[PDB]
Amino acid sequence: VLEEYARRLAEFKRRKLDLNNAVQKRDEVKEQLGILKKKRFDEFMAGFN
Repeated sequence: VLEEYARRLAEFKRRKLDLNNAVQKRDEVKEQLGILKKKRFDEFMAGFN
């Protein structure tokens, strides 16, 4: 138990925390692309009207 705690239950736990941070960055860049596309078709619809 202590060996797994000091080897991977803590270090690989930090690795998984960094992976979850990367997951959050994925949602952040997805929202960024969504806002970009939103402004894009907003300007496009304004010009089209």
